Amino acid sequence: RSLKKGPFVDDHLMKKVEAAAESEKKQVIKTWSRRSTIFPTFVGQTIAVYDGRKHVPVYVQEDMVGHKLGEFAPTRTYRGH
Amino acid sequence: QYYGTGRRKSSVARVRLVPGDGKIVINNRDWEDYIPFAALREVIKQPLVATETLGNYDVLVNVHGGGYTGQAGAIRHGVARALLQVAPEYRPALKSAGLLTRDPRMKERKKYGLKGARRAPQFSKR
Amino acid sequence: IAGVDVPREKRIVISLTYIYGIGKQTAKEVLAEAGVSEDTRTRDLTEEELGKIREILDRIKVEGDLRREVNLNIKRLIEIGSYRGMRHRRGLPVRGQNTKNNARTRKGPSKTVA
Amino acid sequence: PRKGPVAKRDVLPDPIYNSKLVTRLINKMMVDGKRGKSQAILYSAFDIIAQETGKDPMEVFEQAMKNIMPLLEVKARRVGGANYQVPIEVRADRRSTLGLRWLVNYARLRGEKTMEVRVAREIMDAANNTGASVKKREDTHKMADANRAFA
Amino acid sequence: KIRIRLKAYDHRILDQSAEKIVETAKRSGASVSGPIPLPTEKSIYTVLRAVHKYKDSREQFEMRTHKRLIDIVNPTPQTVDSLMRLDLPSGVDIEIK
Amino acid sequence: MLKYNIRGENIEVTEPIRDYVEKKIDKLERYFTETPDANVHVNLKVYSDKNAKVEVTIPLPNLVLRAEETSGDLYASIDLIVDKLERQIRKHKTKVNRKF
Amino acid sequence: AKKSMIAKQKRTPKYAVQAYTRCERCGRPHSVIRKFKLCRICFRELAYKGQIPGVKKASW
RNA sequence: GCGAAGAACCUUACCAGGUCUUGACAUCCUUUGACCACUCUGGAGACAGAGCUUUCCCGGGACAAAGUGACAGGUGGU
RNA sequence: UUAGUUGGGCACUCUAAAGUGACUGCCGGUGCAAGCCGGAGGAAGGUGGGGAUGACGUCAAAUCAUCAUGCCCCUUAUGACCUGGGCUACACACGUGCUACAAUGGAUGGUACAAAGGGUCGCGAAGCCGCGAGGUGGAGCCAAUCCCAUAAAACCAUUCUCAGUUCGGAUUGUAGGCUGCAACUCGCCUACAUGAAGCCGGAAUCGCUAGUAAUCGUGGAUCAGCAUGCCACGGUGAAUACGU
Ligand SMILES: [Mg+2]
Ligand SMILES: [Mg+2]
Ligand SMILES: [Mg+2]
Ligand SMILES: [Mg+2]
Ligand SMILES: [Mg+2]
Ligand SMILES: [Mg+2]
Ligand SMILES: [Mg+2]
Ligand SMILES: [Mg+2]
Ligand SMILES: [Mg+2]
Ligand SMILES: [Mg+2]
Ligand SMILES: [Mg+2]
Ligand SMILES: [Mg+2]
Ligand SMILES: [Mg+2]
Ligand SMILES: [Mg+2]
Ligand SMILES: [Mg+2]
Ligand SMILES: [Mg+2]
Ligand SMILES: [Mg+2]
Ligand SMILES: [Mg+2]
Ligand SMILES: [Mg+2]
Ligand SMILES: [Mg+2]
Ligand SMILES: [Mg+2]
Ligand SMILES: [Mg+2]
Ligand SMILES: [Mg+2]
Ligand SMILES: [Mg+2]
Ligand SMILES: [Mg+2]
Ligand SMILES: [Mg+2]
Ligand SMILES: [Mg+2]
Ligand SMILES: [Mg+2]
Ligand SMILES: [Mg+2]
Ligand SMILES: [Mg+2]
Ligand SMILES: [Mg+2]
Ligand SMILES: [Mg+2]
Ligand SMILES: [Mg+2]
Ligand SMILES: [Mg+2]
Ligand SMILES: [Mg+2]
Ligand SMILES: [Mg+2]
Ligand SMILES: [Mg+2]
Ligand SMILES: [Mg+2]
Ligand SMILES: [Mg+2]
Ligand SMILES: [Mg+2]
Ligand SMILES: [Mg+2]
Ligand SMILES: [Zn+2]
Repeated sequence: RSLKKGPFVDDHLMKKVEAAAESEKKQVIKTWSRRSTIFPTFVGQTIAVYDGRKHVPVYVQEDMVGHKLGEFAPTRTYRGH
Repeated sequence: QYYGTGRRKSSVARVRLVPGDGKIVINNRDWEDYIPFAALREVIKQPLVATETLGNYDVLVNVHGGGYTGQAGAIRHGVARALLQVAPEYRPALKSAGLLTRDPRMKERKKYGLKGARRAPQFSKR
Repeated sequence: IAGVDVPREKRIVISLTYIYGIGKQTAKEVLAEAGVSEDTRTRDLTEEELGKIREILDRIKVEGDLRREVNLNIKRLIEIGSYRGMRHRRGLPVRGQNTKNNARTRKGPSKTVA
Repeated sequence: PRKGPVAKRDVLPDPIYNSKLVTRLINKMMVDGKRGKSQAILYSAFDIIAQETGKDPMEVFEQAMKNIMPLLEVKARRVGGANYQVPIEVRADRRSTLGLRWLVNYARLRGEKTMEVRVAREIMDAANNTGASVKKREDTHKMADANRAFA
Repeated sequence: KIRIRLKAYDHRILDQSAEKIVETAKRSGASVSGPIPLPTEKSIYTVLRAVHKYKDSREQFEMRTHKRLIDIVNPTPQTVDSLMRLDLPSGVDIEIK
Repeated sequence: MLKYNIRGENIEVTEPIRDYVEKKIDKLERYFTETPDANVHVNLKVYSDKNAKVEVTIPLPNLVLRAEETSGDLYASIDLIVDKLERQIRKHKTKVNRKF
Repeated sequence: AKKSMIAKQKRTPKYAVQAYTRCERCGRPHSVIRKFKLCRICFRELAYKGQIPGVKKASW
């Protein structure tokens, strides 16, 4: 939602990140929701994101907030011609 | 107060001739305002020029359709036909000058497979 | 003269747009707000007029630090490790357009044939 | 083309100046069907010509055209050799065609300011055998007279 | 005080019933205004001719609709029920006011 | 320089096939002082009875070379197609020289 | 996978934006007119037989 | 600028992971006969676990299920 | 009357049914006939202009993927479902197009003239808000009634002064709008800023015979949203054809 109605995050991922609020922090969150935007609540956690064939890990840092998860999980493999 | 009807392209003009001075009025507007450009004015006068009847009638016209040039031709045809309407004697001069024939030229249909009415797409031989 | 040199024979509305951060519309705003007419040659400007112009211009972003601000934006989005950052590294169209043909004002002139 | 000669399209004489060649000149400076632009840039030219010179504009136009229309012209064809540039007499109609074509193909390139002037001082130059179009006619005449045997 | 609109895909079938209405109306003493031919509406459908290839070859079909209009200004109940119980051939559309 | 567009229907284009086509068609450059830049086009098909068909098209500056040939083997079809192409070359050259 | 596709298309999808249209005689998904709910082939072959009212060949 | 008169998901026929087996789709036999819906929990979703009904309609029909079988099913090939 | 608005009239345009009208018909010459050239009358003269119409057959031309079918093949999978990706990759090469390279122009303000189409799970006006894309609102409309929709070139004024620029717009940074459960790979649009190549394009090559070429806009099918593509409509509107 790129309007002023509000941000967008899938509830089946928001539930996981806010239930991972404990100090344990040893629950790497696996997800397929590439389209979910990154909230400030995500800070600290570590999320594996599906990029088509595997779950690649991303570490949600401070300046990564606001973007979409799928940005950090490339889906094409390019090396050179 | 004698009628006449002129058509050209997609434009229709209803002309009517009254005896009088010669002031020219188009669609409740003056002939110098509605058609401003100087040389787009001699087209209407030619039917009144091929015979020396320049200041013998005032025209009242109601025109619609087409662009500024096309309705000039329509109103030309209309005023000529009205001139024949007033006097059944002026036919030889105008028919001689070819000022009665309606223009049978109309914009042409488009055609499928062609970029216009006759333009064909580019083709290569190298 | 006003942060950087400007042409002399051109009108000030056309001369102020030689600064990295001023264009056709914000120059009009500066000239209208200050009071000078947009049809006065800059060589005909009084000292008080240019004096008034200078701080109005310096309040809003200036040609100097805008370079570093936009460059640090690019550096932030390229150090994060995003798709746009990878494009900025490799030098390819950042906005989502095709690259089989017509990516030339980025990739440069048509390189040597393979 | 292949069946037989085809009738031309008569040009209705222009208003104001009441001539034939003036309308055919207006039709040549036309671009993209813009009649008004050509009309204005020709009437401005024939007015400033009177302002500068003091003569009737049409007289200057005629006495400048009479120097540009060529007579002989080289045609590459058979008869007298396989494309040996046989010089031939241009027909009566072809004269004004070439004259206007050369008058306009060079008034586009004089290059000082708006063409509304570039066409005027080319008519003045043609009025006394100078410029570029007159040079074109002289060059064509020289080349035609070079092949005085292939006729 | 009633207005009748008749529309159909064929003018030949249409106008027979269009007139049938005006005679069946004015025979029972009705002041009726004759049919007024409204503009027809024609639409074009261009479809590729081949099955797989050849976009340059097509075929075009059309569907055109004709319309009429009838007015009665001073009716009587006999005209009303005569028009209402009169039945038209299928192929026309009648919209009695 | 010659640019080859090679298409293979009901077959896969294999590197030795490409090299053979390249060299055989490149032997066509000897008929000109200046080597052209035209796009050579080649099509290869194989039927069910082991018969192979090869089609070749070359748009020269003022000449169009077309040649199709079917035979029991693909390589033989290539060789015969080269012979056909050089035949068109000689025909055109003799005609244009005669029309001097 | 053809006969399953028609069955899926007639079902109700998860969200409205996933709905789409196919021809009704044949199951062709591309180039289907919503006036007739027919493709461009079941329209040509079947307007010739005079089975679509009103529609005839155009010559204007 | 051809099938495509319009690929974010669907389209989609391709790939990765998770799943099903008379089946997503039809005739056909046994019986319950309305299954269906809908609410919540778990999961990325397909799907599982519960709760509410099932007034089927008028022995026939519409549909369903349960196992049940002959069978379907292929945008696979020329 | 805010004005075709209101009462009033179908006179004129207009819509669309039935007819007339063009047939070498007449005249002059020619030929012997078919016919040819010239003229008359006419809105139109020599199949008036344009469509639809595509013979026997050639290329084993194209489509088993629109549909149908012979034979073969897979049948706990070559059948079926779900989420995420891909068809949008990028050292390069070829084809079709759009926009420019400026003064017949750029920018600002004033103002006039169309044809053909679409609209009830639809078109959506006035009014207010916002620089702008747009938001709020709900008038009229199953439409010759209401809406999309006060066409743009053109015309009249002012300014710029031949520069890689007050030409050109790519590329990029920031902030927003709409549709959609969802806009990162992968949508369209807007505002500020940035400001690239490009100064009429080698060999070669394409289109067009009159309302045509050129140029400027408008509508529709597909469609929640997305066209410089496709199919239609009009406005201004030329040059040349000696000849095979
Ligand atoms: Mg055609
Ligand atoms: Mg053609
Ligand atoms: Mg600059
Ligand atoms: Mg700007
Ligand atoms: Mg794109
Ligand atoms: Mg390209
Ligand atoms: Mg095409
Ligand atoms: Mg068609
Ligand atoms: Mg094939
Ligand atoms: Mg050999
Ligand atoms: Mg099937
Ligand atoms: Mg679905
Ligand atoms: Mg859709
Ligand atoms: Mg579809
Ligand atoms: Mg899928
Ligand atoms: Mg349950
Ligand atoms: Mg239950
Ligand atoms: Mg079977
Ligand atoms: Mg009215
Ligand atoms: Mg005779
Ligand atoms: Mg005659
Ligand atoms: Mg004809
Ligand atoms: Mg026939
Ligand atoms: Mg072939
Ligand atoms: Mg099959
Ligand atoms: Mg298994
Ligand atoms: Mg594609
Ligand atoms: Mg600009
Ligand atoms: Mg303006
Ligand atoms: Mg209309
Ligand atoms: Mg609409
Ligand atoms: Mg629409
Ligand atoms: Mg309402
Ligand atoms: Mg619109
Ligand atoms: Mg100047
Ligand atoms: Mg984006
Ligand atoms: Mg340069
Ligand atoms: Mg320059
Ligand atoms: Mg022709
Ligand atoms: Mg002709
Ligand atoms: Mg749309
Ligand atoms: Zn179909």
